[PDB]
Amino acid sequence: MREIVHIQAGQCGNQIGAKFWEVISDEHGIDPTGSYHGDSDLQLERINVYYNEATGNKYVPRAILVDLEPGTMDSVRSGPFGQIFRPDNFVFGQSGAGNNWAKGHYTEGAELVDSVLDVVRKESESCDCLQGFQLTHSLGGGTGSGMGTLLISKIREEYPDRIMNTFSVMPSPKVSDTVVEPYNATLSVHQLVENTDETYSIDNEALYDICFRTLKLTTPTYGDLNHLVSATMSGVTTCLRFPGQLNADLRKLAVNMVPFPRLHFFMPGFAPLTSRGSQQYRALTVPELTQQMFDSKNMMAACDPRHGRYLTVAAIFRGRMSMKEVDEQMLNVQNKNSSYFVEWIPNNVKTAVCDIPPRGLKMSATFIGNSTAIQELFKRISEQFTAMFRRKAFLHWYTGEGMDEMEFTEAESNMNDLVSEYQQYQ
Amino acid sequence: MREIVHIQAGQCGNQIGAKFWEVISDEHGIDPTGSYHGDSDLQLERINVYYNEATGNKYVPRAILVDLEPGTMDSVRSGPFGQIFRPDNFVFGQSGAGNNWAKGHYTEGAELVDSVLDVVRKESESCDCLQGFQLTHSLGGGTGSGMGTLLISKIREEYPDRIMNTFSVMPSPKVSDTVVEPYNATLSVHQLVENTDETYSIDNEALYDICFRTLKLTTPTYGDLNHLVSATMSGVTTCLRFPGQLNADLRKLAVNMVPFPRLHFFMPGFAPLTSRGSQQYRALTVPELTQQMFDSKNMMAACDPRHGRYLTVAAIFRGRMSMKEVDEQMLNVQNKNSSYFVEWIPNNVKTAVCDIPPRGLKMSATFIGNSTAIQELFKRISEQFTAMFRRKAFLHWYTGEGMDEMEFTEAESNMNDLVSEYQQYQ
Amino acid sequence: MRECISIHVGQAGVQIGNACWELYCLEHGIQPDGQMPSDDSFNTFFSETGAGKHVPRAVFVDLEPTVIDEVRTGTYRQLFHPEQLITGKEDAANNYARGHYTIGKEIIDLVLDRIRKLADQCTGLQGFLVFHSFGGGTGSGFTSLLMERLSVDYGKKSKLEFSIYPAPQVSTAVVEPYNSILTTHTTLEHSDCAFMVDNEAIYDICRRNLDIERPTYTNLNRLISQIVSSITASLRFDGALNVDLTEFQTNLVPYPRIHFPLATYAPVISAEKAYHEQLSVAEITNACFEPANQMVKCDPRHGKYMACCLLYRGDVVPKDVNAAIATIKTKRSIQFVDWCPTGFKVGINYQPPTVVPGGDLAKVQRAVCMLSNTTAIAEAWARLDHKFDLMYAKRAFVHWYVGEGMEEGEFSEAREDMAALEKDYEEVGV
Amino acid sequence: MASSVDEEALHQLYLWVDNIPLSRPKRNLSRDFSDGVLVAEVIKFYFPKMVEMHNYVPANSLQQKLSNWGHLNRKVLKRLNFSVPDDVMRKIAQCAPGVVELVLIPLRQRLEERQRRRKQ
Ligand SMILES: CC(=O)O[C@H]1C(=O)[C@@]2(C)[C@H]([C@H](OC(=O)c3ccccc3)[C@]3(O)C[C@H](OC(=O)[C@H](O)[C@@H](NC(=O)c4ccccc4)c4ccccc4)C(C)=C1C3(C)C)[C@]1(OC(C)=O)CO[C@@H]1C[C@@H]2O
Ligand SMILES: CC(=O)O[C@H]1C(=O)[C@@]2(C)[C@H]([C@H](OC(=O)c3ccccc3)[C@]3(O)C[C@H](OC(=O)[C@H](O)[C@@H](NC(=O)c4ccccc4)c4ccccc4)C(C)=C1C3(C)C)[C@]1(OC(C)=O)CO[C@@H]1C[C@@H]2O
Ligand SMILES: Nc1nc2c(ncn2[C@@H]2O[C@H](COP(=O)(O)OP(=O)(O)OP(=O)(O)O)[C@@H](O)[C@H]2O)c(=O)[nH]1
Ligand SMILES: Nc1nc2c(ncn2[C@@H]2O[C@H](COP(=O)(O)OP(=O)(O)O)[C@@H](O)[C@H]2O)c(=O)[nH]1
Ligand SMILES: Nc1nc2c(ncn2[C@@H]2O[C@H](COP(=O)(O)OP(=O)(O)O)[C@@H](O)[C@H]2O)c(=O)[nH]1
Ligand SMILES: [Mg+2]
Repeated sequence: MREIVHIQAGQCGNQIGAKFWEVISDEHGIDPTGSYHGDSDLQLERINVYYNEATGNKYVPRAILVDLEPGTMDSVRSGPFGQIFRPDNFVFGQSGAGNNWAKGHYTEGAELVDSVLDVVRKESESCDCLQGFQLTHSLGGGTGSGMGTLLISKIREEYPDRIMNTFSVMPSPKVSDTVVEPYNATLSVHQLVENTDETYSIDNEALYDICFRTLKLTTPTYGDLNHLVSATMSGVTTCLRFPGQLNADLRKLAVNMVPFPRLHFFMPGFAPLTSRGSQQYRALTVPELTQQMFDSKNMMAACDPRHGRYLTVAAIFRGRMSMKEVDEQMLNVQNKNSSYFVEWIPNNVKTAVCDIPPRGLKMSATFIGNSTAIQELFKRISEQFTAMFRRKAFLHWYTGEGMDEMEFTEAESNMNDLVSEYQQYQ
Repeated sequence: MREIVHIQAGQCGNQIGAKFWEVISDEHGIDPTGSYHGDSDLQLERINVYYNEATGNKYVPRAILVDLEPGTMDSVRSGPFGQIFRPDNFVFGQSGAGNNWAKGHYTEGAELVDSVLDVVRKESESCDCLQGFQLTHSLGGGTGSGMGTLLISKIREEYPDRIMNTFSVMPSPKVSDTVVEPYNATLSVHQLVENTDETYSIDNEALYDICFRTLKLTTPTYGDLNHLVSATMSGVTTCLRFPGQLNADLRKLAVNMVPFPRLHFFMPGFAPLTSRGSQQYRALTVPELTQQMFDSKNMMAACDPRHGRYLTVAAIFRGRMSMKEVDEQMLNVQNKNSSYFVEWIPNNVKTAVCDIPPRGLKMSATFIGNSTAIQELFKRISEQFTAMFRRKAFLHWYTGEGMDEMEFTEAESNMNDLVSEYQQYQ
Repeated sequence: MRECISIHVGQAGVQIGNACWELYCLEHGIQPDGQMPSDDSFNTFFSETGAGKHVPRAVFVDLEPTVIDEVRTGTYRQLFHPEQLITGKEDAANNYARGHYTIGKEIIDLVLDRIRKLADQCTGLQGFLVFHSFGGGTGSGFTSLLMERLSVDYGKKSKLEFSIYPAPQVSTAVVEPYNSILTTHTTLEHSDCAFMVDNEAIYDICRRNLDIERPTYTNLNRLISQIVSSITASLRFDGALNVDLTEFQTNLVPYPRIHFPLATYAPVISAEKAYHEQLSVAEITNACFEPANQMVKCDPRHGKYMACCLLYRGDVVPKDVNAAIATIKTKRSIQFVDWCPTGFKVGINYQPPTVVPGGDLAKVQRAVCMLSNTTAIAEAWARLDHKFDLMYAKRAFVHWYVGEGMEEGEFSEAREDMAALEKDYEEVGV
Repeated sequence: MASSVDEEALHQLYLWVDNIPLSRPKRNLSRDFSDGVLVAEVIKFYFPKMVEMHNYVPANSLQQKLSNWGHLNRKVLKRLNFSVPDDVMRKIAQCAPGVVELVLIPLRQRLEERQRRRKQ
C-alpha cells in the first residue's frame, strides 16, 4: 500500500537518511533492535510504507545505502540505529570518488551500479504497491552528485511512472568546504531537472541561519542540520502514513505544486522552531505557526522569497486542529502579501492536515514552496562555474575519467536555460 | 393590539430602559426568568403591548439594545433582569464612540445601523398592530445622541405613520460630566425636532433636586435617577395596558398636547414622592397629589415653569378614584394660576384616569407639561455651544469623521429657531 | 417500494455518507449493528433480511482506502455490507484525468456490478442519491465515468445530484477548477437535478446561527444530512401533502437543462438559541429567503426565482404555509420571474426533525427544507469561468491531464459547455 | 474646448442630478451616490427596462457597498461598454470626493449615446 523505497547516496545522504530513519522509527515506535514498541495502533497500520515485515514482528527499513567508501558504512552501522539496517543494502566500493563527479558517474560508481540495481529491484518487488523512491544525496562532491544522478537515471528509466522525489543538500559560496563543488552541482542538476519529478533544494547556510537566529543554539553540530532536514523529510510523507482530515500523498502534492514539468525544485520548511528557553513562552496556535512558516528565516536555502514570486506553496499541517483558521491564514498570507505570490494564479497554497501530531508536539506545520526566487542559488552556481569554466582549470581530473568539454558546456547551458524559465514567470 | 417597540441607545438609555423593564415586569408580575407570576388577570391581557408570547408561557420584552461598546451589554445581561432579554437584540460594536456625535452618526454607528434595522423590523412584523416606538437615549456623548438620531431618522423614514416618542436625558451646566456635551445636544435636537412626534426632556440636575429636596435621600445613586425616569416611563403608557375610566393612549396625548407640530419637547413629572420617614404622615388624597404635581420641585428639568406659560399639560391619574375633584383641581390650578397658563387657550389640561394603581400605591399621578419655559435649557445649550463654537475648538475630532462646519452652523441656527418659536407664544 | 440507491464517491462522498447514515439510523431507530429493538418506513433506504437486520443500499467508492477502511474500523463497520464499499489501490491525485480514464477504469465495472445487485432487490426503485465533490479527483473523474453508464443502464430512473462546490475565496487545492469544469458535462447531460454545496457560505451559516466558533466538516455533514433527509422526508414518512421524488423534480425543472436549484435549511439554530424563540412557520419561511442563509455564496436578491418548493416537516399547518407565502409574495425584494406567478410548491410532512446527540443543531418542533432554482446562482459559476481562464491561458496544469490520456481539446469543450450553461441561465430570466 | 476639467464642471454636474426627478430625500449627493443604488435610480429615468432594482440592496456597510458596486460593474456598466478597475471602485465605495464624480461625468454621456442609438 503506497510503499516508498529509500536510497542513500554519499556520506551526507546516508547520514541524514540514517537520522531520518531514527526520527521516523521513534514516530512509529520502533525499537533500535527493530522490534515494535509504539503506544497506539496508529503507528502500526502504515509500517509497510517504510519498513518490511519480518519474523519476530521486527521491521527492517526499505533503505539502500550506497557509497564509494567503507568508512561511512562503518560509521552508520556503528551509529545509534546501525543494527536495524539490512546487511545486504550496504553496497559500497573501496576507493572513494575524491569529490569527482566524473569518477562517480563513469568509473567508480558505474561498477557499483549493477550491485545497487539488483538490491533496489528486490526491494521494489518486495513491495505490495510501490509509490516512488525518496533519495537522499548531496550536490557537493563527486559521490552523492556523481553516482546519485546515474542511478536516479537508471531507476527512472526502468521505473518511468513512479514518483521520483529527491532531497538535495547543495553547495553554497560562504560555507563551501570543497573547491570543486560548482562542477558537481552543475553536472548534477542537469540530470535532476530531466529525470526527477520532485527535488527539494536544501542549502547549508540557511540551516545555519535557522539554528542560530531562530533556534539560538550556541554549538549546533552537523547532526542538528541533519535533524532540520529530517523534520521536513518526515513531514512531506505524513499523509500516507497516518490518517488526517485532508490526505495529501506525494502525488497529491505533485499535481498541485509543479505548474510546468521542469519547475520542480522546491523550498522546504518546518514549524514550530524555538530555542530551549523560549518554547516555554510561545503560544503554539496555528496562526502563529503560519506567521513563523512563511518567514524568510524559517526556510532552508539562501534564496529570499521577497526577491521573487511564489508559484505554488504546500502547507501540510499536522495535529488535532480545526481548519477554518487554516484557510483564513492561507488566504491572508497570499492576500496581504499578494505582491509576493503570482497574482495570475490565484490560490497558490495546498492545504493538508494530519490528525496525529509528532511525538512531544501538539501540532506541527511543514512548508513546501515554489518561488521564482529559488533561481538565486542556480544563477550563483552558474556564475561560480563560469569563474572556473571560461578558461580551463581542474578539467584534467574530469577529462582523465573520459569526461569531455562539450558536456560541461551543455550542463552550463542547461543551468542558464533553467534560470531563464524561473526568471520568465517572476 | 397597540404593540409598542422599545429601543435602547447609549449606556444611559439601555440602563434606564432596563430598570424600566424591571419596574413594568413587577407591574405585570413577570418572573426574572420571564415566566408569569402576577396575581390578577388584569396584568395579563395587555402583555402583548410590551412582551412577546413564547413557549412555556414565558414572555420576552420587545426591546432592541443598541450600543457601541460590549461593556454595557455585559453589565445589563449580568444585571437583575439580564436573562429575560433576547440574545439577538444585543446588537453592539466593539470600539466606542468616545462621546463623538460624528463617530456614531457617520462611522461607528453607520455600520451597526444595518444590524439594528433587521432586528427592529423583525420585532415590528412580530407585532399584531404596531402603535409606535419608545426610544431611550442620552443627548450627552456621541453614542446615545449620535447613533440614536440616525436610527430614529431611519425608522421614521420607513415607519412614517407610527407614534415616535423619545425620553431624552440631556446635558446640563452644573452637573456636566463631559466636556463636549453641547455639540452632541445641538446635533441631536436638530433631528429630534424634525423627526420625533414626541420628546420628553429629562435633566439630571432636577432629578438630583427631587431626590434631595423631596425624597430626602442622603445617597441617591444613579439607579434612583433611573427609577425617577422609569416612573413616568410606565405612567405615560398606562392607559393602553390597563383599563381606566378615561383611556388616553399615546396618540390620545398627542392630539391634545402639541398645538403646533414642532412644539413637542415636554415636561415629565410623577406623584406621589415622599421620604421614607414622611410617607407615614402624608394624606395621599388626589387634591394633595395635584398640589404636589404642579410644584416646580416635582419636575425633572431645571426649566422653572414660572418663567413661562403652559401650552398644554397632561395629568394621567391612576387608581380607584372618582373624578369631580379631578376636574376641580385641574380647573383650580389653571384658574388661580391663570398667569402661568396661556389664557388664549382655555383648558390646558388633559385628564386621564386608570383603575388599577401601581403595586404598593393606592393612587398615582403622572405629569406631562408643555411650557414655554422649557426654552431655558435650549437657549442655555445654544449659549454654551456658542462659547465653544464661535472660534473653533474640538472640531478636528468631528471634521476628522467627515463632519463639516456648515452643518454645525445649521444645527445652531435650528436651536435658535426653536427657542424663537417657544419664546413667540410666551 | 420507493427504494433509492445512494452512491458515495470520493472522500467527501464517503464521509458525507458516514454522517447521513448516522442520521438515518437514528431517525429510523436502527442501532449501529443494524438491528431493530422494539411500519416499513425503512424500506426507502434500508433492506431487510431474515434475521432482523437493516442493510443500507449504499456504495462507498474511493480510489484510495484510507477513509473507507477507516469506516471499516468505525462504529458502522458492521452496519454496511463490507464488499459493497469499494476501495481502490491508487488515489485520484485530485486529477479528473486518471479518475475518468486510468484508475477508475479497472474499478468501475465492480461498482456497476454492485449497483446491479442493489437494484435487483428494489421493487419500487425511485431514484439515485450520489454524493461527491467537484474539486476532488475521485468525485470528478469517477462520477463522470459512472453517471455515463448509469444513464444508459438506468436511463428512466431519476438521478439526483448532491455535489460539493468550491467557494469564491476558500479553496483546498489549486487544481479544483480544472476538476470542476470537466464535471459540468455530467450534470448537464447525465443528471436530472443537481444540488450544489458551498463550504464558505455554510461556514458563515454555522458562524452566525449556530454560535459555534470552532466546528469541523462533521458539522457541515450533520446539516447536509438533514437537507437530504428532508428532501427524502415525503418518501419515508406520512404527510398531508407528500411530494413524490418525481413530483419534486417535475416541480423544480422548467427546462431539461435548467435543473440546478439552490438549497437552504431552517431553522439552523443552536440549542441555547432554540429556547428564546417560539419559532413559528412564518419566520422559518422568512429565514430561508435571507441571503445570509443561502448554502451557496450567491445573492438571491441579485437574481430571479423560477421555481419554489416548500418542504415543511414537523408540526406545521398548511394554512400557516399559505399565510407565510402570501407575505413572501407581498414583498417586492423577492422578485420571481414572469414564469411563475403561482410561485410556490408546498410539501408538508408529519415527522419532526431528528437531532444528532453529538450535533450542534437545536431540537425544534418544526423544520422546513428550501429548494429553489434562481438565475443568481450563475454568479457561483461566473467566478469559476473567469477562474478557469486564469489557469488555462498558459495551459497551467494540463500536462498531467494530457499525460493521463485526456485530449487537450476536452478543456475547450468544457468551457464551451459552461458558457452554454451560463447563457442558458440568463435568457430565461427575461 | 477645455482640454482639462475645471472647478465649474463639478458644479454643473452637481446641479444636473438635482434637475432629474429622483426619489431621494434632502442630503448631499457625494455621500449618497457612494452607496451605488442611487446610480441605477438615475439611469431608471432613461431606460427603466434595463434597470431591475430586484438586484442591489441598500445598506451602509462597506462590504455590501462593494458587493453591490461589483455587481453593477458587470450588469449596467458592461451594457454601456464602461469598465473601471477595482482600485477605483474601492474609493467610490469609500465615499471618496472626486472619485465617483469622475465616473458620474462620462456616465450621462454614455446614456445619451445609448439614447441616440437606433435600437430595435
Ligand atoms: C519539552 C519540549 O516541548 O521540547 C520539544 C520542542 O517542542 C522543541 C524544543 C523541539 C526540540 O528539538 C530540538 O531541540 C532540535 C534541535 C535541532 C534541530 C531540530 C530540533 C526537541 O528536541 C524535539 C521534540 O520534537 C519531536 O519529538 C518531534 O516529533 C520531532 N522529532 C524529533 O525532534 C526527534 C528528536 C530526537 C530523536 C528523534 C526525533 C519531529 C518533527 C517533525 C517530524 C517528525 C518528528 C520536542 C517535541 C521537543 C524537544 C525534545 C526538546 C524542536 O524540534 C522539533 C523538530 O519540533 C526545536 O524547535 C522545535 C520545537 C521546540 O522548540
Ligand atoms: C411602604 C410604602 O408605602 O412605601 C412605598 C412608597 O409609597 C414610597 C416610599 C415610594 C418608594 O420608592 C422609593 O423609595 C424611590 C426611590 C428612588 C426613586 C423613586 C422611588 C418605594 O420604594 C416604591 C413603591 O412603589 C411602587 O412599587 C410603584 O409601583 C412604583 N414601582 C417601584 O417603585 C418599583 C420599585 C422596585 C422595583 C420595581 C418598581 C411605580 C411607580 C410608577 C409607575 C410604575 C411603578 C412603594 C409603593 C413604596 C416603596 C417600596 C418604599 C416612592 O416611589 C414611587 C415610585 O411611588 C418614593 O416616593 C414614592 C411614594 C412613597 O414615598
Ligand atoms: N462541505 C464539505 N466538503 C468537503 C468535505 N470533504 C471534502 N470536501 C470537498 O472536497 C474537495 C477536495 O476533494 P478531495 O478532498 O480531494 O476528495 P475527493 O473527492 O475524494 O478527491 P480525491 O482525493 O482526489 O480522490 C474540497 O475542496 C472540499 O470542498 C466535507 O466533509 N464537507
Ligand atoms: N547540511 C549538511 N551538509 C553537510 C553535512 N556533511 C557535509 N556537508 C557538506 O555538504 C557537502 C557535500 O559534499 P560531499 O557529500 O562530501 O561530497 P561526496 O563525498 O562526493 O558525496 C560537503 O562539502 C560538506 O561541506 C551534513 O551533515 N549536513
Ligand atoms: N440621569 C442619568 N444621567 C446619567 C446616567 N449615567 C450617566 N449620566 C449622564 O448622562 C450623560 C450622557 O452621556 P453618555 O451617555 O455617557 O454619552 P454616550 O456614551 O455617547 O451615550 C453623561 O455625561 C452622564 O454624566 C444615569 O444613570 N442617569
Ligand atoms: Mg479522494
